Amino acid sequence: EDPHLRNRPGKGHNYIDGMTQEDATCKPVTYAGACSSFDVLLEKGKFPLFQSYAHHRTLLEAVHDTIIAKADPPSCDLQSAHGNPCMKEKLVMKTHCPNDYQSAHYLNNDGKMASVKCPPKYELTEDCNFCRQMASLKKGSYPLQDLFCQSSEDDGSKLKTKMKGVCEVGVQALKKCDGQLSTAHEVVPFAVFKNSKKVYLDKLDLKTEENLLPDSFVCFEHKGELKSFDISQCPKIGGHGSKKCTGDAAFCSAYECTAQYANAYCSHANGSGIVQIQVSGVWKKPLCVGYERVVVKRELS
Amino acid sequence: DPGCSELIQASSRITTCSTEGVNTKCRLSGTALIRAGSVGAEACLMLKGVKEDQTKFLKIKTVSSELSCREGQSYWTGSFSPKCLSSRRCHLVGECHVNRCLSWRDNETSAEFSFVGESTTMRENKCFEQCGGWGCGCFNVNPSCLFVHTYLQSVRKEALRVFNCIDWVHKLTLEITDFDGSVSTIDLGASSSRFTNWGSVSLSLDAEGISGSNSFSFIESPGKGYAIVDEPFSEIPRQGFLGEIRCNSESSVLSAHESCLRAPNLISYKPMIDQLECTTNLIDPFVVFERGSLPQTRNDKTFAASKGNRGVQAFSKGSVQADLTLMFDNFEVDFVGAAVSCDAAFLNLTGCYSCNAGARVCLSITSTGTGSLSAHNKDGSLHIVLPSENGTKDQCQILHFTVPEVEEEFMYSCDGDERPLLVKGTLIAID
Amino acid sequence: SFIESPGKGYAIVDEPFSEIPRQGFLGEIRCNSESSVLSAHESCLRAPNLISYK
Repeated sequence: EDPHLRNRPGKGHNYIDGMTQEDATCKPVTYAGACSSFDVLLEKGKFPLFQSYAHHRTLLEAVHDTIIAKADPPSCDLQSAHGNPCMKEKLVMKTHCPNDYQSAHYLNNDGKMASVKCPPKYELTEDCNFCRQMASLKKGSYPLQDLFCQSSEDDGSKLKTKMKGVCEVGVQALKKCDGQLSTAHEVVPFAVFKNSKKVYLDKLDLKTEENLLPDSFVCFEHKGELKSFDISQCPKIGGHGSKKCTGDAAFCSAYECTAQYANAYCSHANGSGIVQIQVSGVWKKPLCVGYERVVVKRELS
Repeated sequence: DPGCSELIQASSRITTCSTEGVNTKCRLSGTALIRAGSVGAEACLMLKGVKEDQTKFLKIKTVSSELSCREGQSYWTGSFSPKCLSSRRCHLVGECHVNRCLSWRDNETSAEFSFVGESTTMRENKCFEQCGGWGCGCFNVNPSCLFVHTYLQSVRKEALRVFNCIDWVHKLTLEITDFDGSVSTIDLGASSSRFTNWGSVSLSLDAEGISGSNSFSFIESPGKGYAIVDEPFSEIPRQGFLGEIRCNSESSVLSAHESCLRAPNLISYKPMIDQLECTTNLIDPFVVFERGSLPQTRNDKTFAASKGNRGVQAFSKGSVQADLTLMFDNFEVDFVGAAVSCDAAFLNLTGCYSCNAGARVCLSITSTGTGSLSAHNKDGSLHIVLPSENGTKDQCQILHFTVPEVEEEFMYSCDGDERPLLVKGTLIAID
Repeated sequence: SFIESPGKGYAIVDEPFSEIPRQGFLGEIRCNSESSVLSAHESCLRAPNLISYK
């Protein structure tokens, strides 16, 4: 009934170029191995949205699934000369880096995927800006957003950020304000579409619909609660396959149940489906919807 | 076919334009007020670009004048039927006593019904003493027990929601048509606003209002018509009154959930040794639903139902006396310079002058491609913009006049070159 | 009752004052400061059953 928080649908890869030293445990992501770029995603009281949307892809999994484009360079150096292009769009990002973690990624305003890192031997600070000296350096990427991604190919180039009372959020210049600017940090959700930019929205409406997708069921392995089991090995309805699986009416109504000839008692996952957002009063298919803290320059004079 | 009513010109101080790619990109950022049309009119806004041959309207078609309701306190109700059980146990056997039966609690579960199951319905437990001895059905002369487990269950497959109205909000269903061709149907009430693609429109000054709605009760039927009851809103579910069993949702009435609120001690019990007769006196809401169903003539108005938005509407005699405020939140409007030709021809003219509606004019637009027509009179007060397609189409709209003998010459153009055209017709005098 | 505006003109209202926030009265949503109104602080007072839901 209750879906797990570690069963990653699809490929289940959480690594990036330049910091892929953790590929022994983060490729794939299962119960074996402590993935540094996934342990903080399940912290109680930190990322409630990621815990509410269990069976859903993340930013890195969307990058590996050819969903979210990559930046150039995707891994900018912090202690490098000739400036740093991955700082102008990240300085207005109010984040918080704990300890141990050396690299950190973020969703830029250009719809791509950028990341920063400290050269050895350095680590991140409290403001996630420069580098400092310290124990161990977790060769990975600390997530700085609470976003969820999925597979979609809905075009949305005719929709941009149209917030009320906002002159310039992040680095994208919205409306022309001849007065002063109120440089302050606040909370505001956002949604990135296909072939567009990071569109910011003040309000959002989430819709969840249940279907017969393979990424909407959880299985408990046994001999023939308990532990998890790979659902891709379960046979389909009207056919056969690798191993055998069984479950209740929700699982038997979609696949084939062998009862006593199975090896994993499957069930229905209570936390999946296709998530759609309502922008401009029209229901569309978003890609990655998050909820971070940015610096919004509102009006004043 | 309906058309415009109050053609106004947009302010150029709050409307800028620019040339980007052999075109004309114009922005809209401001607030303008326009007079709301009557039943079947439009609130058109004329927009002029950087040139003089660029005229685009913003048709805001008005359906009709309606008065929506304002719900506040509502509840669900329906019909039910008691389902009592019989279970007689002799004295001094298990849990059967005199004081334990005369002072039995409803929340407690006896030993003769704990194996049935604690369902999520409105159930209870009762006990009544009976006779003893061999002449009744036992072996001891002491009074036996009779545990009764009564649970409610709805026998009908329909539900009704009883609500009321506190203020007849004047609702105006507007059909907003964008500049590109997108048509959206919304509504405005009292002073609320509705966000759109170009901006947000809201109702301005109002005057049409009906007071005295707290002394009535309305019943909603999912799939059927509405109803009205000539009594104030019920606030206490007392016995012998319409509204003694209330719930919170439709499934709470169709399935008889335990979260419903009912009157205490409402189930009758008539124990006769072994015969058990459990009856109720619930008022059937279908009787009032079929006796007082909308429409109903009350006072000097006409209370009826609705078609689009599910709600109680009221039809009153009179025209539309209100204003509409259109606010722009930086909306880019593009336009492509057409170069097609068209030959318009006069058809007929029938309407009214110095009236709220207007005169309905019709023109025989005949072109060879998909474009747009732009016509105007002499002094520059009237403007005619109608969609032009490939072929001969009859496009009709509504125009305003202040003379019964209309003899104004129009200059229609579909690309920039105007052509002479004269119209005529006899109008009637009405307010 | 009078109405005071920060740095603007004044006004007058020919209506008695009410100590309880009720619907249909000039003061159904009251606070204690300008920052509690421009930002809608949780310490403000309002009338129950005011926001309609559909």
